[PDB]
Amino acid sequence: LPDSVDWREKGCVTEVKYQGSCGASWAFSAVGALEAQLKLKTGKLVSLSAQNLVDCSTEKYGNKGCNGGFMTTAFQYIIDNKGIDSDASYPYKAMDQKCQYDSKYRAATCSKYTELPYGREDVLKEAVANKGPVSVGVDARHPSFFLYRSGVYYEPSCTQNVNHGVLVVGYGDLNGKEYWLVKNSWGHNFGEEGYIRMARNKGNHCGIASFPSYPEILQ
Ligand SMILES: Cn1c(=O)n(C2CCN(CCCn3nc(-c4ccc(C(F)(F)F)cc4)c4c3CCN(C(=O)c3cnc[nH]3)C4)CC2)c2ccccc21
Repeated sequence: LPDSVDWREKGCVTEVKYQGSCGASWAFSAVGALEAQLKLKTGKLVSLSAQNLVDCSTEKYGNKGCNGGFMTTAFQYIIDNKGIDSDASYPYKAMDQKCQYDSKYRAATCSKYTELPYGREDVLKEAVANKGPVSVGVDARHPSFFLYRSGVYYEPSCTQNVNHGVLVVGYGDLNGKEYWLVKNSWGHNFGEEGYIRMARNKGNHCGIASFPSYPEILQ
């Protein structure tokens, strides 16, 4: 297994997004993970629609749009819906709306998804190295998280009760500190150009490896 990866370097990560007041971090984590698989499969990097997930992957998938939801069930919707629209065709509005999915603008598809075992940072590392970026949840309910600007994030009072969806797009070590490279959905002004490096191999720090999952686009 490699010592560092960074999927941005293989043009598999889209630009950082800005969720704003709507609690759709889950949807941004989901589309992030699938964007990468679409690139690998097709060579084309296209931002997929979070608003589509918010509007259409709803109570039938255990989701509540701007009030929260899960990546796993988002991935199921895309399997069930037999498609997801492009961001360009179904733009993010940071509010709940009627479902406006149109298969004419389908930009990707999803065949299956996998969940990783809880708390297994060795397994998460393997998946990130061998499969692509991985959707995870983190415990982001801490002032130090919102105020993070750079370096390797470590919060002594972090828990493994995750509440905020993000994308693991790499890992590495910086000056002795092992980290995971995490794309967030708070725009470019957050952290390191929209990214946060987070403590790795520090006992499932902030629950980063509590609920990982990733999609696959077959055939
Ligand atoms: C109607 N209907 C549902 O309801 N389902 C459920 C939706 C998700 N469930 C829970 C998954 C586990 N699970 N997933 C998160 C989770 C994942 C990601 C995020 C975020 F998006 F923010 F990233 C937030 C929470 C948390 C947990 C358990 C407790 N949690 C912890 O963090 C924790 C565990 N040990 C210490 N702490 C939160 C299982 C089924 C349905 C599934 C199919 C069809 C219809 C369905």
